[PDB]
Amino acid sequence: KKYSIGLAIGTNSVGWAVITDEYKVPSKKFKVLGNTDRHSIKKNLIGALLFDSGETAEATRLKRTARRRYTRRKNRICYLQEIFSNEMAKVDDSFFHRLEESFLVEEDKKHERHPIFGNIVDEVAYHEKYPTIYHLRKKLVDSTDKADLRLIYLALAHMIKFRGHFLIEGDLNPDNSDVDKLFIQLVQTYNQLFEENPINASGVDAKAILSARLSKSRRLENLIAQLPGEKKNGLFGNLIALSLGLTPNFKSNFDLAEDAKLQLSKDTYDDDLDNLLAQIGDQYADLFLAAKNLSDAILLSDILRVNTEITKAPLSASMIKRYDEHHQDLTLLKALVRQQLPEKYKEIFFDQSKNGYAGYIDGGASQEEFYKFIKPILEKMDGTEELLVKLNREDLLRKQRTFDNGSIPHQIHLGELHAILRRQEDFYPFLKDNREKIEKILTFRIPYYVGPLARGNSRFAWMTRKSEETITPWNFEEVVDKGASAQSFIERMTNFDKNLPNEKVLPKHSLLYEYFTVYNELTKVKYVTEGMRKPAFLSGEQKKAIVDLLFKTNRKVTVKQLKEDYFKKIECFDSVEISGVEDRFNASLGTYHDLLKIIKDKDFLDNEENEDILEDIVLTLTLFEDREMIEERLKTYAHLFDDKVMKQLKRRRYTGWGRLSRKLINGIRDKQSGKTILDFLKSDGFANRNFMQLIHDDSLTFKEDIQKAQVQGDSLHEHIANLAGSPAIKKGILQTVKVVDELVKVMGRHKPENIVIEMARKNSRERMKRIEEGIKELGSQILKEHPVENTQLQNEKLYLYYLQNGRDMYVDQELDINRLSDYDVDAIVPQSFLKDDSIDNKVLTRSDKNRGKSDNVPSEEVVKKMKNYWRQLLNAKLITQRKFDNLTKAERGGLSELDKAGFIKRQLVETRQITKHVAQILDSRMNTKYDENDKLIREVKVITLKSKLVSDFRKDFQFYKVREINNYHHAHDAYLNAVVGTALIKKYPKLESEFVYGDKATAKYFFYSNIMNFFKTEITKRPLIETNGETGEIVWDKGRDFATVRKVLSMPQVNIVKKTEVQTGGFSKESILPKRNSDKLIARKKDWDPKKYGGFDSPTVAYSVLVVAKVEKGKSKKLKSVKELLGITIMERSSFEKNPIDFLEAKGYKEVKKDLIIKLPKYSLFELENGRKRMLASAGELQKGNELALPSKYVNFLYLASHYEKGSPEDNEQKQLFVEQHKHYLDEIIEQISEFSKRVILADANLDKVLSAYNKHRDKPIREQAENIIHLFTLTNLGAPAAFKYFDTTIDRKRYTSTKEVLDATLIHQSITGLYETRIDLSQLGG
RNA sequence: GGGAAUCCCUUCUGCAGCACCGUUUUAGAGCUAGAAAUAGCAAGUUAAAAUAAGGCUAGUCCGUUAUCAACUUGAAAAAGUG
DNA sequence: CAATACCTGGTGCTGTAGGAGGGACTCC
DNA sequence: ACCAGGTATTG
Ligand SMILES: [K+]
Ligand SMILES: [K+]
Ligand SMILES: [K+]
Ligand SMILES: [K+]
Ligand SMILES: [K+]
Ligand SMILES: [K+]
Ligand SMILES: [K+]
Ligand SMILES: [K+]
Ligand SMILES: [K+]
Ligand SMILES: [K+]
Ligand SMILES: [K+]
Ligand SMILES: [K+]
Ligand SMILES: [K+]
Ligand SMILES: [Mg+2]
Ligand SMILES: [Mg+2]
Repeated sequence: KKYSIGLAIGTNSVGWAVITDEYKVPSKKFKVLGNTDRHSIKKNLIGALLFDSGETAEATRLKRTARRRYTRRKNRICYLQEIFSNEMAKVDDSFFHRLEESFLVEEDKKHERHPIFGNIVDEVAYHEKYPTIYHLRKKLVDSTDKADLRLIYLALAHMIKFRGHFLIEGDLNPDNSDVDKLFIQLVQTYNQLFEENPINASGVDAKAILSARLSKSRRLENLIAQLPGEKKNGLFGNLIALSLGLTPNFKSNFDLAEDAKLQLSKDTYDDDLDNLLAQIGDQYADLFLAAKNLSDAILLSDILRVNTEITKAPLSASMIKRYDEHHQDLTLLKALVRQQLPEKYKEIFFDQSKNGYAGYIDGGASQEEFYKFIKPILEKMDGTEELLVKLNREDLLRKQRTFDNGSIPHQIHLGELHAILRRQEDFYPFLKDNREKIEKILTFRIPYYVGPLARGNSRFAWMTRKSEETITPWNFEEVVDKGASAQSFIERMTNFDKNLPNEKVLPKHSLLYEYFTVYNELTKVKYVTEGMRKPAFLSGEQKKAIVDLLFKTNRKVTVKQLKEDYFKKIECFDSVEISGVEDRFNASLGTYHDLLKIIKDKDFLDNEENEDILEDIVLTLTLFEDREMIEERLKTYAHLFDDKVMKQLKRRRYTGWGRLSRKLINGIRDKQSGKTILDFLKSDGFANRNFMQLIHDDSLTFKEDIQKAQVQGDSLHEHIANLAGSPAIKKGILQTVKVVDELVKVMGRHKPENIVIEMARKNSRERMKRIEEGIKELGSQILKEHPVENTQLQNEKLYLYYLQNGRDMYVDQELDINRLSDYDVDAIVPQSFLKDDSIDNKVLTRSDKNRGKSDNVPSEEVVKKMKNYWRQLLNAKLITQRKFDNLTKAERGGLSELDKAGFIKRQLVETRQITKHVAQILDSRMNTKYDENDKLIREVKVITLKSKLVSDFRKDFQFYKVREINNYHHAHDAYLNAVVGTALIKKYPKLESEFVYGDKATAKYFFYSNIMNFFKTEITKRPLIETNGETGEIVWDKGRDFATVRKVLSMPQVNIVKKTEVQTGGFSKESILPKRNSDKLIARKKDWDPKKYGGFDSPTVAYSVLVVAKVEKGKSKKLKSVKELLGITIMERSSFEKNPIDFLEAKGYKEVKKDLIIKLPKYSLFELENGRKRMLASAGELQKGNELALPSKYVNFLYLASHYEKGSPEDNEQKQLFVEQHKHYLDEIIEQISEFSKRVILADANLDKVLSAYNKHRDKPIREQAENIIHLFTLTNLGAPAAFKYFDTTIDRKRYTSTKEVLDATLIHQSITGLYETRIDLSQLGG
């Protein structure tokens, strides 16, 4: 018995089919287990497994790290209280106890209900004096009086609990605070550098202009408008824009060639400045430095909006300013509404449901919603002008704890904390002794390279300790081995050398590694001149001279430099032809030039004796990112360099690692030559072997040593998990393997001939970030003129409009937003060649005509017109490098014939790595024996197809698919994959190279474009029967095999199986609901009675459990027999599984039939009467469990009538005539749907509404009626009910809110294919 | 066909370290006329604590990913069954 | 019990290795 | 937004 397997691997489905020699699908009698009167069943060997999407680990990780941070914040507060313990016990022996129980109701409080002072008078007095904590913070910073220890604790604890971010290294307030002073010093530096062209900055209020609550460009324009002979794009204007955070281009200021685009926010600025300082000189370093200082001052003025000379707590002072202006404006606004619009005062200030002030303070109205609600009210009244100004500044009636407080750096809270400590250590000795301890509590962070401070019970931890003792913020440097931990952080993530698996890979920017790369590329260069008979390699001396003259004097070596600065200067060649390199060398000695600029000792870099040292330095610069640790490591070489050079070395850092180890590059030596790999790269006679040739040459010992150096096997699941790909497709892959195992077991452990596999093919925030970055880097204002919300960017044309800066991409013209529907979206490379519909291959233009010819890439004229605009869009990252290269390919010859042939080959031949991994897995599982030559015996051919093959097959032979009808199309795709792949390799066996796993352009283009014509009877004529040319074996009978495919697709019995899964994840909805009298509320803590404290509800059921027992009834507690479904929640699952009987008895059940406990996961299948099926959605809800096997004729009619996806106009007219001749299929389809719904769905109201809706639109165009009949199948689809629209009529979902019936129905346990069943009559349970 | 180093992009998987809000109960004396229901007015911006219940291994650790038909063994892991 | 209608934790930042899609270039 | 299961209100 010979057979093949077809597979369709998706993210939510694995379709499977078994075919025979004649492309038929077998059917078998399968034994049925259980307690029913059915002993066996007929099954077709075709089906599809369905499953919920596999989830990434991201949400779990975010929750885990948030858990850690909550624990550590609690620990900070605990450290502070431990410091305060004894003296607070002297002052108030229950203060911390009152703080701990602040959440409890007075009933459950063991102490007085007023936390700070324990009596109502003192508490009310405190609140009257300090309405916000920031009042107390400012007072404890400024005052000289001894203060109550409890208020000191409250201030310090508030600073420590909410300490602020750590984006800024070093200390703050370094006299970079005043904006006036830094603006004036910038003017000083500018006038020093440009004596002849000075700026009169007198009378310019730099403070108010630069610190204003406005956009960067607006403040730039404001400051420039106060400078007459100055424009915003001049040098001083560019410096001010740099200080404001924009992206100025200093090219035009200095008449440069290199585009000196500078942004202080980017990571490259430090080099971007230095690079710029190369051309203009070092005299301008002070200018850009003053600009950087001014930028710091403006950033601080964003947060501190108060004069810093009246208080040492400007942050708390700014919060108090918020409070005071809120109070004044609230009084004024209340008076306004009292006098003018009194009929609205109650709604504004009493209705929490409304987004007024009441809903803003007491309800759920945010600052934005409150502004939106009150802006028209302020506009409607008189005297609200300053209020509307404050509102449009987003600075009206502000709270202190707000979303934007994320700006506040931790150093400001630290300054306030340090000031309070300095004030109050004069009166409390323990504050003086523990000042730095508290400061350290605030400042200390666990470094990212250290990880969790575990002690052997964390699978995530890598930290190593110097000494075995409890880690605290104060003993961290002594207990934690930061060096070993930071090294393990990297070395656990980095690959070893694959050639030498025990050797660590070199740093990417290692000098030796770059030498290796440069020589490896330079060895394959060839050159010709006039007198030369044949192109020649570069000799060792030639390569060394090129390295010394060009690679060690320029960061990049171009081909022009090679021709002129070497072949002309040294070899005296006026003309030379170069091969092996184009435009410029890819490899370069970048680290060499970095270190040459830093240390300024070329002889030091060139001396081989220092090699090791330099390597180690680069290692330190690559392995570590903490500047203190880098300094500590470089300290061993302090004697070799000046302190200035040592500082500059500290600041330089590298990221990334190579692919080869030092021992491979320059360690192992060929036995006879005694030469390393790099030695051969530098000089190898006239053979000039590169790395690949060197390690594969049988006349050298490199290959032998590599084989010798090679060295536990993964499980199937482990191997699949370690694949690179989405976890969803990995779930699909493992399910595919299990399906194949079961199918082989079905066929009596006989392995198939072939296995044909095909693998299927927030974000608006990403788009808005893309466009913001591109426009601000571009310097455009299209966002000013056209505000847009991230959701709108999901329209393709508008997103393209913004990525193109509102311009045509083929014509140097502006485009109109309001006319986007009149424009075109065009593919850069035509979709007839590259089926690419991403934004990467798409372009918004006024007319696609202006592209040029439609058979190729945009013409040369358009490229010459628009290359500059495209390069600007590329530098703004609004288009990618690939998009730019495809747009500009016409200047490089456009599309060659080889390119089109390759595009069609790509359309047909699968090349994704993950599909190859699936093929390898199946192949290594199926083929395990070796022959006489010890070569693998490939009994099973693993073929991989792309979806376009079977899609075109369906569209060419009218085997159409409609995904909304049911789930049968996955199984049908698997069947068609099996058939098409088997026939394709039977017809052309040589194609086994391309399609089977294991080891002229016009001609190939023609061949691949017409590879599937042997199925056709006439082309653009061919025999009916199609055979193999050499074997003479028949591969396709066009008179009988298409009928076989049609009959297979018409079979109504298809094994659709929904994978039953225990639910995991969160216990319930995260919302912390207010108190409520309901047993649904769940306590957030053991003693927090939800009736008093609120809590959660809506828990997730891990799985239900069938319980057959007795429950007490009535006041008499009489035992009554019951059979019911109990949903074990995810939170209850461990307790239930530890002891099921005790768990159930705690719920109330008595005399539980232990052996009759059935574990029912989600989607458990039950059959009732008339084949009606239900799936377990929960313990108290059901899902639809049946498939609607709509006959093939109705499916094809619906495909054709709805214009689902053309062909010849004669064929189009024939299909149209078929539709119009079979219009009665509409009523027939509605009849099929109605019979199915009355038998199985059981939604009387929805079915009647649907019948009325269909009878209402019977005069509608056939296209529309068919398109909405497509929607109608949501009523009948398998799974959870959902709402659907028939035209404008909306049908809400009918839900099955009871599970009582399945307790007496037939439970069906299905194998992974559903061919093996166990049926349990549940009516025989309970009595 | 498969594979490797380098260059330019683009993207995704795993991990660690942090910040800001939100919510929840309590605290921040509401007043006056009424017996009351209620009416009129005042007021509001802040804090504490929790942020998966919790666990033992007690760490400044772990607690939401992956994996799961039934049945027979078997504590499990596992093998087997049509 | 049925029809119905609501509801559903969110944002921002730093560091890091690896695989893999597209295009070059040299090779096994 | 999604889905789609939990929940209270209504009857
Ligand atoms: K009490
Ligand atoms: K001006
Ligand atoms: K609010
Ligand atoms: K490693
Ligand atoms: K190049
Ligand atoms: K580094
Ligand atoms: K020195
Ligand atoms: K799971
Ligand atoms: K899930
Ligand atoms: K209150
Ligand atoms: K199953
Ligand atoms: K990442
Ligand atoms: K990457
Ligand atoms: Mg906790
Ligand atoms: Mg808060």
